[PDB]
Amino acid sequence: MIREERLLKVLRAPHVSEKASTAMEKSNTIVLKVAKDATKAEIKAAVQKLFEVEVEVVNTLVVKGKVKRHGQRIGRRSDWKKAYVTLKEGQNL
Amino acid sequence: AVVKCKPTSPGRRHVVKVVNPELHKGKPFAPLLEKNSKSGGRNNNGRITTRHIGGGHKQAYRIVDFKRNKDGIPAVVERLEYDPNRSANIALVLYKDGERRYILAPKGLKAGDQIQSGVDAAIKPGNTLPMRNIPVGSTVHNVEMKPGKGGQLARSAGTYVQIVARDGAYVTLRLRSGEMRKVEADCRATLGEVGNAEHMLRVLGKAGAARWRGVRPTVRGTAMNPVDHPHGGGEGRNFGKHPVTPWGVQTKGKKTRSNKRTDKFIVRRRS
Amino acid sequence: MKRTFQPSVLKRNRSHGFRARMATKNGRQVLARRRAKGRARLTVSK
RNA sequence: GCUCGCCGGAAGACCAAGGGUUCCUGUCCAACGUUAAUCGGGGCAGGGUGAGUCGACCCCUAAGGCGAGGCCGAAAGGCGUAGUCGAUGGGAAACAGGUUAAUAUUCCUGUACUUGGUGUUACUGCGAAGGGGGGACGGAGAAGGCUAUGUUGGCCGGGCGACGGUUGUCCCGGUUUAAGCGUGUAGGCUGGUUUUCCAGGCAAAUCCGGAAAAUCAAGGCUGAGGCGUGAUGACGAGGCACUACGGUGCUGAAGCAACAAAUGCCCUGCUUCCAGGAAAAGCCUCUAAGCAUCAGGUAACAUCAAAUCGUACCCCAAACCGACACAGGUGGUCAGGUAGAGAAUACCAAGGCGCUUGAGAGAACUCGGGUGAAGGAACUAGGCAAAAUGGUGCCGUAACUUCGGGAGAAGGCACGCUGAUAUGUAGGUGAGGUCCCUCGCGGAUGGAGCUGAAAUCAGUCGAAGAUACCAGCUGGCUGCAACUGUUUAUUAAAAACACAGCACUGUGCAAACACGAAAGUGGACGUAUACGGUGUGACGCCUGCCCGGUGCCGGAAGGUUAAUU
RNA sequence: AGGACCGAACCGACUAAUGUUGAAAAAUUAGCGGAUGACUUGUGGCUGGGGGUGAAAGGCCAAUCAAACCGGGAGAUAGCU
Ligand SMILES: [Mg+2]
Ligand SMILES: [Mg+2]
Ligand SMILES: [Mg+2]
Ligand SMILES: [Mg+2]
Ligand SMILES: [Mg+2]
Ligand SMILES: [Mg+2]
Ligand SMILES: [Mg+2]
Ligand SMILES: [Mg+2]
Ligand SMILES: [Mg+2]
Ligand SMILES: [Mg+2]
Ligand SMILES: [Mg+2]
Ligand SMILES: [Mg+2]
Ligand SMILES: [Mg+2]
Ligand SMILES: [Mg+2]
Ligand SMILES: [Mg+2]
Ligand SMILES: [Mg+2]
Ligand SMILES: [Mg+2]
Ligand SMILES: [Mg+2]
Ligand SMILES: [Mg+2]
Ligand SMILES: [Mg+2]
Ligand SMILES: [Mg+2]
Ligand SMILES: [Mg+2]
Ligand SMILES: [Mg+2]
Ligand SMILES: [Mg+2]
Ligand SMILES: [Mg+2]
Ligand SMILES: [Mg+2]
Ligand SMILES: [Mg+2]
Ligand SMILES: [Mg+2]
Ligand SMILES: [Mg+2]
Ligand SMILES: [Mg+2]
Ligand SMILES: [Mg+2]
Ligand SMILES: [Mg+2]
Ligand SMILES: [Mg+2]
Ligand SMILES: [Mg+2]
Ligand SMILES: [Mg+2]
Ligand SMILES: [Mg+2]
Ligand SMILES: [Mg+2]
Ligand SMILES: [Mg+2]
Ligand SMILES: [Mg+2]
Ligand SMILES: [Mg+2]
Ligand SMILES: [Mg+2]
Ligand SMILES: [Mg+2]
Ligand SMILES: [Mg+2]
Ligand SMILES: [Mg+2]
Ligand SMILES: [Mg+2]
Ligand SMILES: [Mg+2]
Ligand SMILES: [Mg+2]
Ligand SMILES: [Mg+2]
Ligand SMILES: [Mg+2]
Ligand SMILES: [Mg+2]
Ligand SMILES: [Mg+2]
Repeated sequence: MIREERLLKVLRAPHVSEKASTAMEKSNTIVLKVAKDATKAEIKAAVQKLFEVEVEVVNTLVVKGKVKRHGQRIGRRSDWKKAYVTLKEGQNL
Repeated sequence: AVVKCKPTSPGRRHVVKVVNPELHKGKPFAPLLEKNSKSGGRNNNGRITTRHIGGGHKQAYRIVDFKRNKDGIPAVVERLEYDPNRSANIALVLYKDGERRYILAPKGLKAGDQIQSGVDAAIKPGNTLPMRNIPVGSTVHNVEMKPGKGGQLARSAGTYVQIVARDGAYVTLRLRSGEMRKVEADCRATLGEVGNAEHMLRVLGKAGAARWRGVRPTVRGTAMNPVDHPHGGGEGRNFGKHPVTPWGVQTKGKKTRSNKRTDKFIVRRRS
Repeated sequence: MKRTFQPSVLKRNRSHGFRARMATKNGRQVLARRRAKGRARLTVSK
């Protein structure tokens, strides 16, 4: 079993965009910004516990940060991971 | 047999083939095969240490029994086979107990013949005996140098050794080179001479034929610059030198044998 | 016209990478020299 | 938006490498873009990459690397055993439809499949670091059976024509459907089963190999495609409605047959040749120690798990390698129509483009092309360049020759369209029907329909019928090199190099020889019919005299002669 | 059958013209050679500088080759400009 500390610090933020909203309306899916090293099992456990819902499956992908220039110097935003969490068609956060 | 090709192209005009109908047509005996990769004449430093080697056809190694120490059990010849790794043909033999082995095929051997090794084997082609038990004057092949080590002399197609004398613990052999040599009488030899004696009548016919055997071209020294070979240089065709190897040693007549350890056994050099 | 630089990441890492440097005394001297110079990218890995 | 032009074995569509946000949306035009720019691969902000089955990761090895001990070496280090890494190779599993501005074999719908762990039940000899099988392998060639695919017919929907005609033998469009599951076909290979014995497989083995009997002769393995199902589903021309004009929502006909047909599949097959064609695991099987009414194995069912990383976009290119938005380079896959032998070539389809300065004018001269009176190599170092020849079928073809060639020698004739032979022939394919049997994806007969050359005869048009594109100039004498090949990347492709063949010479195996302070390694898991060096250079006829000089080989009496004493 | 023949892809590079501050630090256009083999090509590997490799041209070894490149001895030496 995963300890509650890990579950408390694997979720970071809910992703907000047009694709995320469409997924919520049509596929009953929430899109989350999660820790870079969280696994699908950890994400599923954390969603089931901290939001008290039932999840079918988790899809994950790593988003690479963009190279940017801020007044003549080149930076790079950090990579982050996002999860597509499919709920069990009765929960509706 | 020896077959001259029809001159239907310039590369075929001079080809002479050696065709043996008796040889097997199928795949060889898998349990007695292993892989040998090619070297290109390179040693373990990665450097060319023998020149004119490279390419050619892929080959597999046939484990050939040179010891012939399965004593007392008769064996029967099943089939003659082509061996890529040597000029002689090999014969697959079946021992009465169910073991199969490859041996060098002697002249006259054919499928169905009986062979045997040991001190009491009959004096027949293909039978291996210690040279103590072989009559003086016999022609043998696949001769050992040290007892129990495996045959080392007269293994190529058409070659044989003649037992000339028996003096005590040693026999005196006449090797194909013409050299008279002594070996211990306890070393074994196979009666009769190696088969495929027409192997030297073949004519490759074209340059590609030699490339198929893994032989690369030879550049004459007199065709190089002086920095490459002692023979190089000249305006036009010039020699004015005593012929030497690429490393400067005289190459027409100078003797290179230097082995005081084994001179006791050489009765007479090949002359 | 085939030019001389034909990129391949595997060969680049196997020839000039950090682990190829650390495999020999002379490679480790290369790394020591570059650390002394203060290079910001020590090998081709970065 | 309409019209015009260009590519279409690519200038279209995918994958690998490589690049890394160039992808999509909004906004901006200073700089960048060889001009303007409202545009952009530019600036700025935001969005976007979803996997048990695809790839990596993972199991297994190749060349090769590293390498405990070890051997060797002033030091540094070198080699290498047991091992352990290393793909460009072997190893389980998913398809069709739909959807976003941007991802989809990943999301959704439908239908599947693989491996492993647990639990229950039933049966039960399980067990490896070991044995055996298998995996597992070349080049060429020849078919036969198929499919992808196309064409035509039928069917369904629509049409009746801007100018003579067009209710028809007329015109346009559509006519699609997977994996899986069942069937085990065309065809390929192989005799099967039982018993007994055994110097073999490091021990054992019931497994493999070998031997001997008995008996049966049909049993096993592999296998494209078709057919059924998947699928009463999906898709579907088109029609109807809203459009916030990009498109959104709602329905939905027919969905068949014949013929032609691959370079794809059966096929890792078959035939043949010599130059004789990876490894290891997964997998099947056998036992050893060991365990023993346990563990373990087999089968059914249930349940759980299948993580992590990649996934946008370019990819013959403005995004990769060339300093450039550079006429260059860059591996693999797909492969429509008409003509054609064809992946050539011409015109087109799907699809994509008009190459990021224009507008005028119509001088010399330069570049790239067209034609040319009469002449026809007079040009020039030289027919350099250009012009010319050019297809298929048939007739015909010299010296010389190594008997294969020379030879496509040279030279010549026919060639379009229409009709008939013959309402479409020879041939190919082949339905219904009939009859058999081991009732089947069967055999024999039968021939409807479909497809269909080539030839002859007659007519006919033009200056010309291989009409375009495409597509040998030919012959005579001679030097050199036998020949196919190779070479001065970037002024030399040759007569130079190589070559098959020839000779000499070294080498008896711990070979000579080469790399190496060495250990070692190559030669070679080869053994004088072998290997190294040197010269010559197919083949034919041949290869003469000189051993004084310089080398090399042999000799060992005498003279001279080192360290040493 | 064949280092057989004609001929695309593919691999080359014989002739000519153009270009020569190029579109290009070796190309383009029209022709040309091989095109089942001593063929060609992808991926990975090995050989290292008096060394490699070379069907041999002193060719090639990162646009560098009768001795690569980088750093050091090094401010070499220069009866010469
Ligand atoms: Mg899913
Ligand atoms: Mg993923
Ligand atoms: Mg040689
Ligand atoms: Mg030779
Ligand atoms: Mg020369
Ligand atoms: Mg010299
Ligand atoms: Mg001369
Ligand atoms: Mg002279
Ligand atoms: Mg066109
Ligand atoms: Mg950017
Ligand atoms: Mg864009
Ligand atoms: Mg302006
Ligand atoms: Mg501008
Ligand atoms: Mg932009
Ligand atoms: Mg290894
Ligand atoms: Mg050690
Ligand atoms: Mg080592
Ligand atoms: Mg491994
Ligand atoms: Mg691979
Ligand atoms: Mg896309
Ligand atoms: Mg079909
Ligand atoms: Mg082909
Ligand atoms: Mg994509
Ligand atoms: Mg441009
Ligand atoms: Mg370009
Ligand atoms: Mg290419
Ligand atoms: Mg074309
Ligand atoms: Mg003009
Ligand atoms: Mg002109
Ligand atoms: Mg004229
Ligand atoms: Mg005229
Ligand atoms: Mg004339
Ligand atoms: Mg003249
Ligand atoms: Mg004149
Ligand atoms: Mg000309
Ligand atoms: Mg012309
Ligand atoms: Mg002359
Ligand atoms: Mg020649
Ligand atoms: Mg040149
Ligand atoms: Mg040239
Ligand atoms: Mg040795
Ligand atoms: Mg010569
Ligand atoms: Mg040819
Ligand atoms: Mg050209
Ligand atoms: Mg030719
Ligand atoms: Mg040709
Ligand atoms: Mg020279
Ligand atoms: Mg260079
Ligand atoms: Mg020097
Ligand atoms: Mg000094
Ligand atoms: Mg100075």
